[PDB]
Amino acid sequence: RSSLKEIEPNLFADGDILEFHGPEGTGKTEMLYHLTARCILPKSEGGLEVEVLFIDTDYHFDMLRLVTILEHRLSQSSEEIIKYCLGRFFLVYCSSSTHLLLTLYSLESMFCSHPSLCLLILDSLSAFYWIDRVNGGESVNLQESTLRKCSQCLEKLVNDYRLVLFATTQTIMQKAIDYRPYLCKAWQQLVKHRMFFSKQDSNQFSLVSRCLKSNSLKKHFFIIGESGVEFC
Amino acid sequence: GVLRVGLCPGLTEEMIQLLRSHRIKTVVDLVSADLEEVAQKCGLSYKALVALRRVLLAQFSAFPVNGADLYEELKTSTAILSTGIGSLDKLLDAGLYTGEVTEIVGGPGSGKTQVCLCMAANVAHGLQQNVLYVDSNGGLTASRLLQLLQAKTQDEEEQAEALRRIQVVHAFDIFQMLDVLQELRGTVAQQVSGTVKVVVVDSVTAVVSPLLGGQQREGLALMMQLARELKTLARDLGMAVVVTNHITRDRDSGRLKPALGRSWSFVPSTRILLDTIEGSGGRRMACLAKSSRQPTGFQEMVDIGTWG
Amino acid sequence: SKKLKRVGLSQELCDRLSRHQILTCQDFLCLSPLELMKVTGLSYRGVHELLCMVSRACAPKMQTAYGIKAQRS
Amino acid sequence: EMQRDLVSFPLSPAVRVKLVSAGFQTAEELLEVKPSELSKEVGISKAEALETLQIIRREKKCTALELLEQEHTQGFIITFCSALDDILGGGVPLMKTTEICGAPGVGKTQLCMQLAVDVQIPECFGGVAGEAVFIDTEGSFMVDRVVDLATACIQHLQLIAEKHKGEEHRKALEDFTLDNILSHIYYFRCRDYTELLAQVYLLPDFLSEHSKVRLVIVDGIAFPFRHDLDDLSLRTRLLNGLAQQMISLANNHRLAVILTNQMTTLVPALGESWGHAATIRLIFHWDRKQRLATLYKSPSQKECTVLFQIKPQGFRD
DNA sequence: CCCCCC
Ligand SMILES: Nc1ncnc2c1ncn2[C@@H]1O[C@H](COP(=O)(O)OP(=O)(O)NP(=O)(O)O)[C@@H](O)[C@H]1O
Ligand SMILES: Nc1ncnc2c1ncn2[C@@H]1O[C@H](COP(=O)(O)OP(=O)(O)NP(=O)(O)O)[C@@H](O)[C@H]1O
Ligand SMILES: Nc1ncnc2c1ncn2[C@@H]1O[C@H](COP(=O)(O)OP(=O)(O)NP(=O)(O)O)[C@@H](O)[C@H]1O
Repeated sequence: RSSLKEIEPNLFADGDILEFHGPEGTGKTEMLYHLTARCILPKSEGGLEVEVLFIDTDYHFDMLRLVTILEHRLSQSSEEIIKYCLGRFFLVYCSSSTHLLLTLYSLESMFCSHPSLCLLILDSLSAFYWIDRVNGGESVNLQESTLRKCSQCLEKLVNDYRLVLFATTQTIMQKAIDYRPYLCKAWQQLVKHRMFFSKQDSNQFSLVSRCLKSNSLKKHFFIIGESGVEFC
Repeated sequence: GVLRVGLCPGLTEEMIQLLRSHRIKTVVDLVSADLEEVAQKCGLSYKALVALRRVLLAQFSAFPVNGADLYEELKTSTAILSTGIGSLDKLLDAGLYTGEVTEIVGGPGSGKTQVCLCMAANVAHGLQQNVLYVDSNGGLTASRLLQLLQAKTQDEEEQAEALRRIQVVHAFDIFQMLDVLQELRGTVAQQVSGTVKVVVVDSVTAVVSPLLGGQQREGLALMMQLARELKTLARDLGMAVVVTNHITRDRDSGRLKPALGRSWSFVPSTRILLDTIEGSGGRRMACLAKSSRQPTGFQEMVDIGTWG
Repeated sequence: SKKLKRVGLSQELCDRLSRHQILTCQDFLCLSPLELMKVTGLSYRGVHELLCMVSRACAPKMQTAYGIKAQRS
Repeated sequence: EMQRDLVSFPLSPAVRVKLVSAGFQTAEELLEVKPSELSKEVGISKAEALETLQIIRREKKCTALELLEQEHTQGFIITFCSALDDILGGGVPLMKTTEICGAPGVGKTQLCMQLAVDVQIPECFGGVAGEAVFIDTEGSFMVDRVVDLATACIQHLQLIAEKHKGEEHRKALEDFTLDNILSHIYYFRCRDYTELLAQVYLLPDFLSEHSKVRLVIVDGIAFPFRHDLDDLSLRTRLLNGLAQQMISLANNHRLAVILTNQMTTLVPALGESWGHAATIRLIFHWDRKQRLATLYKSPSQKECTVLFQIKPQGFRD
């Protein structure tokens, strides 16, 4: 299927799992919108015309925002064309990590059905961390067991259908590169690139893409406007 | 969840007993485990287990709604519920949005309670829609709502009707608030009569703050469960949730930020930070501290004296 | 202050509290009921009963103002 | 059909962990579970099984119109100062938490005694005809002063009653005597902040026993925490918890919760976050040796500074 | 081991 370089040229100078990590209002969901637009806009406009699945474990997917971004990306925007472009987009709502696991196991049966769905946004994987870590008790194995099962199902899905998994992890800890890992080690091993977000005081945003297999850091600067994400 | 009679059609008690005896207690264990080996070591039919798994994923998992269908359904089911404040509407691009968690961050006497009261008065009277006010710090005074409605209109029957639209529920710790929100979710499920369209929770931070602190992370979990309830109310039940949050200064940068920490900072879809003028009491600067469809940091002036 | 051994606490619960360095009324009341839920087990309904139990041993006794009037005379 | 997560219910953390390890993520899957079955499957004790079943099966919706009618019937505690009554909406409100902030020696305790006197004022005289609960932490509750205030209030009620020419007023004042007023003030002396927390925990039971109490006063919430408590995070947690307890008590038992607070260097003490605690905030401050009361925060009246004074008759304008 | 906290 499609390559990672064409998904967004600036981040990727080169079946991957990528993580977006950063505080609120740093553009993680907006970068996800930009990738969604680059994947669902038609070939005529300049998009890949491939279906994108978005998992709201956090319930912040603004449909109006995605439609605004699309309408601005098109040279000429119309209701019918926007509906066609959104027909490629799919949304799943997950209320709990158990609900996320069941949704993933059912999503296998739609990934088998849809060959063109190449990208899988999961916003945000950490949304059920705290809950998972209290009802599992003090035993680290129990508390992250369900999220470990979600991580294993995610790697199975991204390996079988060659999906590009763009996960968003909310930075919730300070670590006494602002990144303290907190998810299960069964998820960390899957991540290929970690992209850390920040905002400069507020239109300018800094992204740091660290490749784990090479531990290589690349710096990007981008802005968000009514168009979407524009890389400087 | 666990396997019980009536959970899904086609199961029987001896099936549940055999699954329990074969280290399969829950739906996740039923569907994650290999069907062939449990079928061969259990005596259950392979086709029966396949059908059981299929119906379990059909019931307990969330079907992926198409983007176009969702877009056309929220083009009508959503609503830009006007705050009743012109300048705050212009800051929020005509006001609230149904289906989002809106957080009115501010300090003491910052106007978050007053903004929520004007919101409830305008929704109950202007749009004739019911409001739920989950009072947690005692801020809601029905006299102030009556004053707002009198400012809006001078018809006594209209004011009385609008006051009857606003339903006041008091919840002062996290468990009362969660019970209230879950009762509202059940009420809306039964209703789907004038349903509740705005859920004002003033304030989340008042009931969440006692949970935080110390060597316990169940405070973070209760905060996140409250967030899940608010977001299910907002998105799944399609009603505008307006929580109010306190404001705190980070002890590393000296910058104002929403309370309840980083974990809660991701919770509201929209966030309005209200603060006082450094150089009148009524006038307050309103910033879009967080948003999903509008640039962050836009400043507007809201004068509480203009309504009331 | 007053140690929980003589408040009326059960021996197993006294041991559980002592394992977390909880010995006096100050050590007990200063924690949120959710922290007490974590350390002692029990429910929020079940820990408010215990908080009332410890408070009754180390809370002020009610004194009507007429009582102060009688005492001062 | 809605599903209520066990993390939301006030179940025991160990019991919740064991219930979700057994696989109970939502409480709906336990309503039809027998307690014996629950204990045999999960592994919790019989008492814990009964308690968790009770909790899961346990879980007022008064409209704002009914709330307004309650506010009208549940009269405000008249402050005897016309200015504060006007800017407090008729006096100290029931079902609300007022915070009298101010520097030492400005008249917070005098206001507390005045309100403790004015709660026992009969309903036909504009009062609420209830008892008062005083929680003095600073050791400044002077019984002679509250006796003098009660005498002055009794004289004022006599004057207005004999201006009205009503037998009902005389009958209602018959039981409004000095001995009844001083026997209707339940005074607690919380030596330190743990005593205060314990008394606040015992207040719901005390008021369920004493159902006619309408006012609870905390004469000094800054004193027990600014002293003998060197942890700021612990102070914040305790203050947030106690504020929630006070507002819950006021609304559940139809009370007015007064909270007196000291000034720090200008700004009310106990941190800026504590300003979110009380519903109303009145700073009492000095200007050219004259007393001004400022309504810093109030969800019903605009910020405004009014004139008041302390006289032998009590708390006057 | 981070969590929150002016
Ligand atoms: N049309 C727009 N023009 C300019 N800026 C915008 C626009 N829409 C959104 N933004 C800003 O761009 C950023 C995008 O926010 P967002 O991508 O949701 O952050 P986030 O990392 O997802 N935080 P969270 O939702 O909690 O995960 C925010 O700072 C918005 O204020
Ligand atoms: N009727 C009114 N007319 C004008 N201004 C008013 C009126 N009622 C309240 N205000 C203003 O509102 C301020 C308090 O706002 P309020 O919204 O109650 O504070 P809050 O921060 O939202 N609640 P809290 O959580 O305790 O901080 C007062 O100081 C007044 O300036
Ligand atoms: N009988 C009286 N006649 C006239 N003035 C009085 C009388 N009693 C007290 N005052 C005045 O009223 C004020 C008393 O204030 P007070 O109520 O004690 O404040 P306070 O809250 O107790 N200070 P603090 O204890 O530090 O919080 C002082 O200005 C006294 O001079």
